[PDB]
Amino acid sequence: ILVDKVFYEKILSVESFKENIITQSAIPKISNKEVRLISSGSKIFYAINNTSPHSHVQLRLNRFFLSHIPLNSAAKAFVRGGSYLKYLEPHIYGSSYCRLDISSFFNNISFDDVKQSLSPYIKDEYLIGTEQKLIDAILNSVGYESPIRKDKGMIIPMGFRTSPAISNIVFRKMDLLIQDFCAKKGVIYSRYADDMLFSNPRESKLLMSDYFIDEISSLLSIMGFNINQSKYISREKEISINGYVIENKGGNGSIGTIRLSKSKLNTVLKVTHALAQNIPYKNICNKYIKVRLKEKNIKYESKKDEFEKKYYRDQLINYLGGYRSYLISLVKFHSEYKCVNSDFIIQINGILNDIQNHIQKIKKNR
Amino acid sequence: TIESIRVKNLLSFDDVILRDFRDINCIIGRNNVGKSNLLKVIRYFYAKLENKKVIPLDFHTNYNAVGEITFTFDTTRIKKIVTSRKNNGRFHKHIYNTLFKSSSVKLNFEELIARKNSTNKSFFSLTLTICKDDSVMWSVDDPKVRSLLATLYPFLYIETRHIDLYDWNPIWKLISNLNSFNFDDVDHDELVNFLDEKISSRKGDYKKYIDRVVSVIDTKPYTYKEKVINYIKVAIKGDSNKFLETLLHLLITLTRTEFISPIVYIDEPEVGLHPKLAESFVSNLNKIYSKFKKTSELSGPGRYKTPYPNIFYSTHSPSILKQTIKLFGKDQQVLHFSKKKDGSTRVNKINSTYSDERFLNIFSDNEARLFFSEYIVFVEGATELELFRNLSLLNLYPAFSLADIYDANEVILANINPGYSKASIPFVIIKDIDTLIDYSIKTEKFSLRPLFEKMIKELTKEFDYYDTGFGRVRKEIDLFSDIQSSTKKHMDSGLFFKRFSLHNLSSRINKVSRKLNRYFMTTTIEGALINEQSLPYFFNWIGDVILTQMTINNPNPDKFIEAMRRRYNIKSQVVPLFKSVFCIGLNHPVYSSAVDKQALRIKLSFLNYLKRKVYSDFNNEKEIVLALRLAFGGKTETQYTLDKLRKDGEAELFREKIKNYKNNELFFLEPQMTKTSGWVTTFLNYTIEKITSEESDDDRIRQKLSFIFPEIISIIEQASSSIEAEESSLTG
Amino acid sequence: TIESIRVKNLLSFDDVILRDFRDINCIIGRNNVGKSNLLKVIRYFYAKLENKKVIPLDFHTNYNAVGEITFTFDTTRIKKIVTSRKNNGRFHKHIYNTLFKSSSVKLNFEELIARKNSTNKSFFSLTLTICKDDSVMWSVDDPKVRSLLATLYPFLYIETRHIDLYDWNPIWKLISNLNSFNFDDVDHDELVNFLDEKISSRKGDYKKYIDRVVSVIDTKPYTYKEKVINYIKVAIKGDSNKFLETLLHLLITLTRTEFISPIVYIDEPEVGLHPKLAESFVSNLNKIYSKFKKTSELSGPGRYKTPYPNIFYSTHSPSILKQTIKLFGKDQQVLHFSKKKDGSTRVNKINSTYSDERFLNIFSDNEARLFFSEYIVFVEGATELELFRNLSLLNLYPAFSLADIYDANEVILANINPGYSKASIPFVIIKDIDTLIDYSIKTEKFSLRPLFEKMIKELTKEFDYYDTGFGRVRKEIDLFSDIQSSTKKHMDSGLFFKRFSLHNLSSRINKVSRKLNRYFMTTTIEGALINEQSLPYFFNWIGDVILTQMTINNPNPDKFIEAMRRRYNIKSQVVPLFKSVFCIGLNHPVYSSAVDKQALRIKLSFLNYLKRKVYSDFNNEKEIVLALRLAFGGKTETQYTLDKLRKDGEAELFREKIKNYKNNELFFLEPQMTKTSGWVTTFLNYTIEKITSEESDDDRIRQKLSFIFPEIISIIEQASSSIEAEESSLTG
Amino acid sequence: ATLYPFLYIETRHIDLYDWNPIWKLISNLNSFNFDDVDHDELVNFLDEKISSRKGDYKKYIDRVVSVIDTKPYTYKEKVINYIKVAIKGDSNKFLETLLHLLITLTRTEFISPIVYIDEPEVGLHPKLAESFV
DNA sequence: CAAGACCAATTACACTCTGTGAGTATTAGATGAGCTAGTTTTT
Repeated sequence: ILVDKVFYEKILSVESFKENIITQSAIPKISNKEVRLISSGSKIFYAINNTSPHSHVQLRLNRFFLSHIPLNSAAKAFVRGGSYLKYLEPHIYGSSYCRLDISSFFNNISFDDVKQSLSPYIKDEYLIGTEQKLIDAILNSVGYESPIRKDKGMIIPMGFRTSPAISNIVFRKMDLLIQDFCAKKGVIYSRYADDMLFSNPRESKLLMSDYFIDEISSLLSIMGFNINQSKYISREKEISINGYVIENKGGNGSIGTIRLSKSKLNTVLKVTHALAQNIPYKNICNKYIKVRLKEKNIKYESKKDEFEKKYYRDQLINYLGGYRSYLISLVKFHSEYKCVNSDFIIQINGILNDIQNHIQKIKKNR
Repeated sequence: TIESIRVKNLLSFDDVILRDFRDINCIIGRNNVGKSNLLKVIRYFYAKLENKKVIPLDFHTNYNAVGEITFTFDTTRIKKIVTSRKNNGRFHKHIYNTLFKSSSVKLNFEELIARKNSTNKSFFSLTLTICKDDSVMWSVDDPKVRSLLATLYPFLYIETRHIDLYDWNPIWKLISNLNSFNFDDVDHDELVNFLDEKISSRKGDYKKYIDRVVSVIDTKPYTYKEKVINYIKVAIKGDSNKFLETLLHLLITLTRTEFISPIVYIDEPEVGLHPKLAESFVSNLNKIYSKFKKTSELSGPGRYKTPYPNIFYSTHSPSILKQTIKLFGKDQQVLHFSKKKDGSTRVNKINSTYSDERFLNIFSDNEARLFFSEYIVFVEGATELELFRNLSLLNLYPAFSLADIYDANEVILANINPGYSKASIPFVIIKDIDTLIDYSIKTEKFSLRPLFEKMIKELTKEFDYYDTGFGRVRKEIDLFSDIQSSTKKHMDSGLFFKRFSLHNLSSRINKVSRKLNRYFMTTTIEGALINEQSLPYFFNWIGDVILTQMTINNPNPDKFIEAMRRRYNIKSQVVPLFKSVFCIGLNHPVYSSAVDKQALRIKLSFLNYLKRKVYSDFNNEKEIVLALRLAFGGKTETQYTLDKLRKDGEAELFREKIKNYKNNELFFLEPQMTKTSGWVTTFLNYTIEKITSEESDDDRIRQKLSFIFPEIISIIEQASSSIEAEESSLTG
Repeated sequence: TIESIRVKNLLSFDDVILRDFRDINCIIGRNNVGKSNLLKVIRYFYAKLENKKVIPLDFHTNYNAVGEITFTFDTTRIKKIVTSRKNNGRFHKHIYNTLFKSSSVKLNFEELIARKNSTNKSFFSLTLTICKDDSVMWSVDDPKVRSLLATLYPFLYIETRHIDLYDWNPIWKLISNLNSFNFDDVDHDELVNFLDEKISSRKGDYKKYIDRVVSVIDTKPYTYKEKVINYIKVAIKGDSNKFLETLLHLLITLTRTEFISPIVYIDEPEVGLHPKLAESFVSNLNKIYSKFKKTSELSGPGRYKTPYPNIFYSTHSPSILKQTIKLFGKDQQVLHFSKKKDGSTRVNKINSTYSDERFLNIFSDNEARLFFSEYIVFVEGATELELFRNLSLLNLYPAFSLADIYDANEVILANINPGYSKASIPFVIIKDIDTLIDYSIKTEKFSLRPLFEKMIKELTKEFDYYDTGFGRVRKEIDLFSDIQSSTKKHMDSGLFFKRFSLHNLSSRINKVSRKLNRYFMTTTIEGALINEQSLPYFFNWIGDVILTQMTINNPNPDKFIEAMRRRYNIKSQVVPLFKSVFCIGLNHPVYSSAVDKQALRIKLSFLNYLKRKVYSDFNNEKEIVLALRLAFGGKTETQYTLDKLRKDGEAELFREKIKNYKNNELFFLEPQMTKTSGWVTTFLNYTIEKITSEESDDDRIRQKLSFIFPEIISIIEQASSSIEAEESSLTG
Repeated sequence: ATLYPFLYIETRHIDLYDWNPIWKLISNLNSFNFDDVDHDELVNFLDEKISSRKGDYKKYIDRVVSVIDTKPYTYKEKVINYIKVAIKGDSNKFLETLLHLLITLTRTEFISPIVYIDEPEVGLHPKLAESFV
């Protein structure tokens, strides 16, 4: 699609950035006080204020603009219809597996690459007089100057709602290059965010060789992306990715299988066992479900209290329903693609039956 | 025996996977481009299997550098054949040296012991990747494997629209490939000597002629295929629909003592064929399919247990599909292609197996027509068939004509199971409120039918977390549960409701059941036609009858009219005179000017008298609507019919009035006061003609129709919106 | 335009005549050779009209020295156009001189010419004679008449199966032949100068370029056709089903302002088309047909009263036929070709105009399938549809599988009117004996129904003479008239006849009505299914239903069975135990060996108990059959059902026995005692399977079926005999 | 490709019912701009000069176009149609005309094509081949 | 560290010279309430 001035007049800035358009006012950038800087580990998440024009502009961009730009089929994340199961599905046909991760994927995306990627889809015309164009007006609502990273340019925040679509759009040249390189050598390539999974069906040591890593690094160096050696995994006939086990016994066309290890399902089994042992709900959610009431309970306004029991009923029901949704998403993926172990299927059927029984018990108790 | 065909980023396929293939797989749909692209993909894959220089297929989008075609073969029969000890043959060893060799030598002495239980199935996957630089490579880098796969599972394409009768290339190819005889042991010299001995005026006369002919036409030696073709031609005594049927029979017969499993694709088998010819073709295919089948008690020579080759059809004729469903049964499937919103072919399996034998046996052209549809409206009743197939109404709405109206009860709906094919063939089930709730005058209480309780149970969203917006469903379910109270007072001898309104309940039920593709009307089908706003037009319709369908019986009209006037009073005895003068007659003779004026005056007087009597006997101006509704087999707001009211002994005075009008005043309309009498068609035609005469623009006509018929026009507009929402998908 | 086409002694036509051509003509039939030969005849006639050297057509038989092709043209509109004083152009005078001048000089102007100026129509007959020496003779000995007829009533043939999308020659030819503009007034030099002035600077460069091009090429000058085609191509902004629709639309649009009335013949308009596409094609044709109609009050700009060109369709699809019927009505006809006994093409008209608007709107694929049929079996009831469409029964009778069964009442039969096309489509109407004779229990009376009286009136040999071959028709009619009496008193409380037999009366009625294509059954279809000979098979079916229908309601079978045995007696209280243990269920779980043995013993005991009770309750092995018939909505020999007996009040004890059996003994079979319950299909399938298991050869199976089912096998064999007697004609 | 085009002429398998190379050369080898010319004025003039009253031919063309649903001509097709209208004309003669046209067109342009003629003497008298050369 | 491999999509001859691709040369019922929020991946 192509976005001209009139499109931005009443679609992406219908009400928010309207007063600036009429009164010959350049659209401002994002101020420091307009964002929060939350922390989790050694990671910084930029949270934009909900009541802000930039948030509305980002929502309209993600609904109308950043939803029609073509992407690469290897991008299985942040795309309507993409999923982790679809990210792991194509590798069932391979015998050798390799996993790579791009280090600081969102922080290493140069703003010039984003500008050059979004230029073909935005008309190169001035918006607010002969002061500001239309491309930079769109970009001002996407990026943010990070005080932590000094004056190194407009770094794409890791918490903005427009970040995933922009990342997938800008990582299309690299996706095409890597896909072509793997096609020339018979390697199946799939990317989820910044995890790249490569599968080789043939009996070769290409994925375990340093040449493959060197080629991937050389390709990624075009746009300035590196890969950390901490989580480089090269294995044969079996690979575990965050509990998802892909296993192929090998051959000349044998079909692999995808299952989930007991480590992935350990928490739900512990919860079900605790429910079987009639453990009180006080310590089944503050230990297993890592959900707990804060000290500032009942907003420091009510006096009835007693909300702890109903909270520990509600949140437990929600957790059981969500994990049930996860398991039945797995079984529907199996029905659609037929790449899941039968014993794992019967095991998750039994677990689903147990979860349904426990949900019925909890709802009867309330 | 393929089990999976996957196409990614080629032609019109983004990611399309085909599975659960059967013997008589049939392909239908308006997206002929999709069928052509699938056939091109299959032909390209099988050409690249045999190493033929062909143009690579185009990508669906250029933002992908890879185009994949994945074929999965069920190598279970072949593995069992080659694994057995008593199969020490060169070809058997060749098969168990390239396919089932890499997966056996690399395993220990435990894995294979679980593969001899005669219960597991073996799959062989082969992937063709087309790169951006027009370079094609395979998952397995062994041409022997590809050649063996092509030989074991060949692909045959038969085109009937462009078929040459003189050339029998597929027949001779099948004969040469499918044989169990070695022709290398035949001595050409011995055969020539035998021929010479057969025709010999002297010893050694044909030999010199043969030598001279060979010398004067000396060319390249015959190949094995040419030799076997010539031997078959001299061995046999003989060289559109008949050609294809013979080819299919030959292929089926040959594939009875061979482990080769061919794949047959036939495009448009019914071009230039009578429907009986297509039905006979499918019947002959089923006969040859069943003749070579042995099941338990069925045994003896001539019957085999060899799996049948997969046959693919591309048919636009409902006859072939109907016969395939009726005869084959569980050994067939129907694949609908259609398209997507952005433009991309889909493949969905349409329900073709029915658990009811009666439905399968009485399966007809309408049921096969439902599969060649883009929107099906399921109705219970022939009156709805009359109303929604009215030609005079469809021309004003050139979007509901694309929808097909089907009369089906609950059993037929369950057999068809439209929910299985929902994204391919959108459907709406139109029913009445009486199928959900029921009312009793003697016990003044609502009751819930099992259908409504089943729908509620289906809509109970248990085993669910908390999400925004999905909070009022539980409240609606609770309200639909608690409306079962007995507090509902009925006035007018149990005909109306004092405070309750079924309009709001019907609207709420429709709102909650929109997601289940069901629409429930407030009243019966006659309710939407006979309403208050339709009272004038309906009355005019009655007048039309009095002016059209009833003519003078006597051959001399003037004398009879004069005698009746001098004998019967024109004012007090007007009804007996009208009954004795006008009768039922299709012809409309033209009388004298005075006679015509007298007849018109009498008709106008009778119309005025009936209008005055109707307005005087009933005062509320609404009870007449209910009376007319119950006259034509309708229902009240209490969900009671005239017969049910008669059996329950309710509204005795109302039934007496209805009887008086039927047997005294509206006696000429008695034949039309029954269902399936065609009164709906006549009333709609007359109303539409009158509105067209009054209003000029078609938009005004549609607005007037919406005013007079709110529910019918609402349903039509909803169906039209549903069709136009997916117009770009269900259209070639 | 055209009235009659007569072919004598050419191709497959002996004395074939086609008449009564409408705006739309649909050609259907199983004899494609006849349609091809008719097309060849038309094309040869129109080629000889334009003086084209073509090979003469072959004679039907060489024992005839002459082959005639006769064409009659309705020269009424053109005669009125050329006769009018206002029109005095060169072409009008030429038309008057070459056609309407020879016939005018022979008629007196004072009287004959004045009389002929009325609503009467004028026709022009032209005959082409082919002799043995390949010589062509014409009725008119001047080429001018033939040339003017060719250029005034042109013939256009469109073949869709073999069509070129890149070729527009028919379209350009038609456009050039349908122009009323004189292109000779356009100056080439002025156009070239205008182009040169507005192409570039230095006026004259384009002129020099064109001069060089024409000096180098130097070909023959463009003809009028080429010049008008080029002018149209430049003037327009741009240039299978789409091409045909566009050509037809432009032809209809361009013929509104011209007196030329062409004849269009389209062969296979549905090749490679979805049924919806064919319906849309017919709908667009009807829309463009009705857009240019000016009749009655419909007037205004864009409306024309010119007659539409005749269009012929060679269709094998019911969709096109049904759309044509429903959309045109009186402006269409259906032609059936078939063959003769010795081999010769026929042309008959099948009824397509219906006086009932309800039938026209309801018209669907099932109704359109009757046109493409060789034998129709008309039945009243869905049970007969279930029986006659049974796949197992039709497998043993391949001949009856060629006949299609339609469910029609008397109104549908009257609308279809099968008697109009008897030779083209043979038919039989299967009805029950209660539509002829009426019986009452209260008063002994064999009343005659109006249908029977109508049949008697039709068979009354009034206005007739002697010399009747065989059959005392008058005696039979008299006996049928006097059968109305008060005899044949009741037996067993209005359930049988003391001495009267309905079998003989049914046989006599069938013998009389064989010529009426009507067959009347002795009893309803239930009586034909379950009779005194099929009781063992019905009992075996009941036993099989008991064995494989009910299961254990309790999840634990052994504990529940033990508890019920310890609670309920196994002999005296066997019925309560059976009711409380076995329940109807689709699933059939497998139990333990002891549980299975106990269940089998209980089922065998129940079967023995029911058999003993049936034998010891009813009198003989005749009341069981009547009881079972009335259970499944049947009739007795007095033409009474259970509902009618209840409304009357006869045979109260037998009704109580039936109620006791249904509510207590046979309660699992209660849901299957409805007409729309599918019990017929299940019973027929079980009987066929059992007979196949017992006997070996198919002839023995057919003999057993004839013994068990006399009436069904009799009617099937009669229909098969009729089909095989008239199979040569109704087969391509 | 557009500066050194390649042409192939097979005289043995040539067809006299089509002029594809000639029209291709005419469309590709031109120094004019068949874009200033507008369809409206062309039609208007044809209607004014054809017959009957004013606007009748324009209405005929409009009603033909509105019911045909055809994509507009490309530049090559449009210039081919214009040349066909502007001219008064439609084995050895065909080849000679093609070569003469190509030479005449290539005498005022910097495009230098390359022609390959296969079997220029099939079905020709020796005098005819000498006359061709 | 530093790196080859950096996506795809976005009918035409002006010129004085009418033939040439320079030469010049033209030329100018509004006031107690009172409430939570799924699994998993990226991270």
